[PDB]
Amino acid sequence: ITARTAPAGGEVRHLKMYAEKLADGQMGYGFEKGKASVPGPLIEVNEGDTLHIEFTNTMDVRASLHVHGLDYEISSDGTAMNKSDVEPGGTRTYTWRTHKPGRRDDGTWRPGSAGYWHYHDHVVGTEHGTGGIRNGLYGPVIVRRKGDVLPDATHTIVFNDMTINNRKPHTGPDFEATVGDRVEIVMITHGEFYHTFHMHGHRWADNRTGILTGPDDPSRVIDNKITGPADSFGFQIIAGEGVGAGAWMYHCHNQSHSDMGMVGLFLVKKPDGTIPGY
Amino acid sequence: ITARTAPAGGEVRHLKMYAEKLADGQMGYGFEKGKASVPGPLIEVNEGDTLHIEFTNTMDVRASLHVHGLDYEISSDGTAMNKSDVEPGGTRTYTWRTHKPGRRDDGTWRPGSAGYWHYHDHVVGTEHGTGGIRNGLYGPVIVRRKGDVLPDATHTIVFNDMTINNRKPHTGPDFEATVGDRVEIVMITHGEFYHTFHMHGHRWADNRTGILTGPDDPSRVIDNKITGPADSFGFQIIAGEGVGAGAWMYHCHNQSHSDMGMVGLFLVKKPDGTIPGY
Amino acid sequence: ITARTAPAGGEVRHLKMYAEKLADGQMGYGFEKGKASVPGPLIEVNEGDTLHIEFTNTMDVRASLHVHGLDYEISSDGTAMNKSDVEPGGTRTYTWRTHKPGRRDDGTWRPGSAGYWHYHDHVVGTEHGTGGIRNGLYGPVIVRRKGDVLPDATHTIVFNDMTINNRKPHTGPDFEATVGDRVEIVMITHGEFYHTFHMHGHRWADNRTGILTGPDDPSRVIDNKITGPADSFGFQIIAGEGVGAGAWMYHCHNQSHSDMGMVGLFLVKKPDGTIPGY
Ligand SMILES: [Cu+2]
Ligand SMILES: [Cu+2]
Ligand SMILES: [Cu+2]
Ligand SMILES: [Cu+2]
Ligand SMILES: [Cu+2]
Ligand SMILES: [Cu+2]
Ligand SMILES: [Cu+2]
Ligand SMILES: [Cu+2]
Ligand SMILES: [Cu+2]
Ligand SMILES: [Cu+2]
Ligand SMILES: [Cu+2]
Ligand SMILES: [Cu+2]
Ligand SMILES: [O-]
Ligand SMILES: [O-]
Ligand SMILES: [O-]
Repeated sequence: ITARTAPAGGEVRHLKMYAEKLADGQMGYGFEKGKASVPGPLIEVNEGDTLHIEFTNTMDVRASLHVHGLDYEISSDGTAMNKSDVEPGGTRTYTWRTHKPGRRDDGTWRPGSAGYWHYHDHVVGTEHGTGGIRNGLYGPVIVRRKGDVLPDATHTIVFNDMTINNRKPHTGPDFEATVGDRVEIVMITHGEFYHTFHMHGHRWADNRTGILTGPDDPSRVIDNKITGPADSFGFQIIAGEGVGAGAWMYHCHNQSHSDMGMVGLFLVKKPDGTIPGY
Repeated sequence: ITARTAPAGGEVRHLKMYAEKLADGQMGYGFEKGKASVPGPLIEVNEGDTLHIEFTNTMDVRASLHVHGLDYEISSDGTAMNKSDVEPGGTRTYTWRTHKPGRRDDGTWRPGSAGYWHYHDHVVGTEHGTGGIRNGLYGPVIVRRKGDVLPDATHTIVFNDMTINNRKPHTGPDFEATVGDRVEIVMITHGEFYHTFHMHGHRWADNRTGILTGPDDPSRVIDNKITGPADSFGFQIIAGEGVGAGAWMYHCHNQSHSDMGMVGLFLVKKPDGTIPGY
Repeated sequence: ITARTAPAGGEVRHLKMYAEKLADGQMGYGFEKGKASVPGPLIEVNEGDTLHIEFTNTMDVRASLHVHGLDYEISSDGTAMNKSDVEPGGTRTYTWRTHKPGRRDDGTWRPGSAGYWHYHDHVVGTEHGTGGIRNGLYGPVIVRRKGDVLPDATHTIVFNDMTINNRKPHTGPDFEATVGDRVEIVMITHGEFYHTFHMHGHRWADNRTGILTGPDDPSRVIDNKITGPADSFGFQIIAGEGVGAGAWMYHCHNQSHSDMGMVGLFLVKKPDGTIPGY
């Protein structure tokens, strides 16, 4: 493999993160005060890293940080129950650990942390973060296993209730690549609805990484993936591979939902920068 | 493997296809004028084939042909956007290509086109084909990989909203096999609801082919599969294997939906043609 | 592998089961009169066993026993249609067989019975057991393959409409383990809704067993699984592995559904019996 690939992990990474009410009513995470996004920033680590997140709640309401998939002690699951949210103005230090796979003493095989995970609020609105997740307190987390191929870029599509990334219907987001780019999608669903994520012209493998190890990988290859609240998958595609450049739609294939605007564009450009048609 | 298996692909195939309003209000595809069906005809090819479809719209409205999974350029994705539908009376030539798997130059592994796919309209009713798909403009596409086991017969069950194959509730379809037949099911969902497809007395592997490579295939074996709009999967079973002949129901296991009528019969006969019970 | 593992099967097992109206209006299955439970008792067998269930309906209404996944002749599919339910006061003898995987004469590979399955009523309320299932006529079935790891304990969570195990919202069930226990979960959905089962602090493999065979298993590793009516999966976890003890929430991650009360606790204790927090 002469493509770039992930290194063995085991570093202790530190991070500042803020919850911030946005002028428009929404709430978002950010790494800097006043640079909050919906989705929140992508956090990426290698199997075996440890992440110390110094989380500061700049909001007038309790708020928390709860993560999927990664190892965390109960002090860091970010629930009101476990005395683990953060009161307004407060600052708490969450710790996410990750681990590689390997045999346990009993001879069984321990799964690693690798995957396409995500984080979100667990206290705003309700004791399950329905308000926070609605207002935009979610973001993607990627844990790489030593060897995973690394992309040219990662984009995060989040189906949150009837929106993509908390955007007005029929407003994307759109994305751009050039034919041949290795594009990584992190696809997260939040809210109370079920969806099917469809991408024109492209397909991935329905497994951990969206990529086939080689000729023996039995994983189904799909281009429509059903998805429900707190589901998260990811994949990599070669932009326009086998199909050329174009304005390739992605959308929820639920007919009412795409009709109601859950649609974006994967704009794959010719090397001259043009998109055929469009 | 003394069963029949798919040959290596690489042919160029031509096809005439028609969209047509049916006397009863629906719309269907067909290979011949006046011989249209809902679901539309099955297109089946081998990885590496190329398919040229001379599509002719015999309807008074714009209509298109959009396919999943297969390689196609943006001129053949059948969206209004990409100037790719077909106006009434018009005739466009869509091209779908397919490719085998193999190593890329970066050493990664490119997935092949093989799968259980489908094609449907993308412009009738809405810019997402909500009307076409509701009326019947959908059909199955099978792409086989060299060596795939070939069935004795394929059948197509489509859960389109609260119907099976656009049939009035509580009216099938029913299918027939003799015990021991290798039956292939192609299972497509369309519309705005989510379903679970259940078959009595039979089970398959939740992977690309519904069939386990052999002793090492980790794929889960299931008899109930959740399924959302534009989801498509397929499998093969041995009719009555281990259970003998009978009127074996298949249905959406959603309790309200099977109540409202999404039920059919897999009628597996003894050699004498009789169904125990029934 | 120095953990306990399932033996090769092939025994002929016998069983008495009862359907029982419960004082509070529900219906339950049991192994003894007056000892019925919702969910019903867990039947567990090895690939190759045969199970003869002497089912006795003690209710004023027709009721049946229909099983997923296992081999059964149409005489024992428990549908009104195939004259296979049981009249009030009646006693039928259902038979479920299971088989191991192996090569067929055509050289294809026949799947084994192994899996996380379930049984439920098929005639109470409607011709599809909608009333039976609503009232609690469902229970889990585990078919083990020779070699499967055996757990320290199994627990069954059933999402039946807006309830867990037919319990009043916000009332568990809760379970307890001690850090390090090998806990098996059998997860079944019933009714008319779709769900996502999430579990704090833990993760399993989305395959047949929830466990990775070793370093080549491509199976996604998840902590949130979408689940529809009559869907059934299972897994094992090491209680608090990598995360220590705590009141570990599990719930439907559907924001409205967990809000409405589909929540339980996985109470993982230290040897003290103490739960940090709680
Ligand atoms: Cu939670
Ligand atoms: Cu949707
Ligand atoms: Cu498409
Ligand atoms: Cu969550
Ligand atoms: Cu589309
Ligand atoms: Cu349904
Ligand atoms: Cu069944
Ligand atoms: Cu489509
Ligand atoms: Cu049934
Ligand atoms: Cu739910
Ligand atoms: Cu969680
Ligand atoms: Cu069932
Ligand atoms: O589509
Ligand atoms: O069933
Ligand atoms: O959560």
